[PDB]
Amino acid sequence: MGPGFDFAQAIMKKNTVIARTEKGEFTMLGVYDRVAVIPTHASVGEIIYINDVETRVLDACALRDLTDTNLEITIVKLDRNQKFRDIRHFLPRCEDDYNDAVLSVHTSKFPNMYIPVGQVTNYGFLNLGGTPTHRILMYNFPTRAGQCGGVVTTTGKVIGIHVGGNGAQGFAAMLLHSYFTD
Ligand SMILES: NS(=O)(=O)c1ccc2ncsc2c1
Repeated sequence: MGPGFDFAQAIMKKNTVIARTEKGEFTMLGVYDRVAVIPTHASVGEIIYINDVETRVLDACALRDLTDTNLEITIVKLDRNQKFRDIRHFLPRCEDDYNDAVLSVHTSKFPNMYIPVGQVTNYGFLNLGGTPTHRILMYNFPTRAGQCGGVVTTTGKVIGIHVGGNGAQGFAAMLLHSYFTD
């Protein structure tokens, strides 16, 4: 309906797939080549399903910062026969706050779902299901089950992936350009 949903849609239509692990279905964001991200609580193994295709996991890394604290991002390299459109130029380089964010989800249940979550705060520390976690973004939408992996964008930037909620707020792990240098 506006430039926010326009950018969100462009990212969803080319750079997402439906990942399925032993812990169910997830919005998975493809970043470049065969490299994608998913919440660490997805518990990626040796094998994953991508758009309902048995796919070997060539590598999987659950990111932590240099304080040895969880970031709740798992970077996955997929044994896929096709490369993602490279979107690393849409990743912010620094931790920051944002206005007018959209949280975008695509599953079998929730296809083509776009939520205007509004103002985003650099929240920082969060105790996420008992795990100390850093670089958390917070927004004031009562998000729900099946929205995890959801992509958070602003007009111009892909800023994080949805990793949880407390019924009043939602929380995203930051995506930083430095995570995907090669
Ligand atoms: N993205 S936008 O805000 O410029 C916009 C608004 C209304 C509209 N109606 C049809 S196409 C279209 C685009």
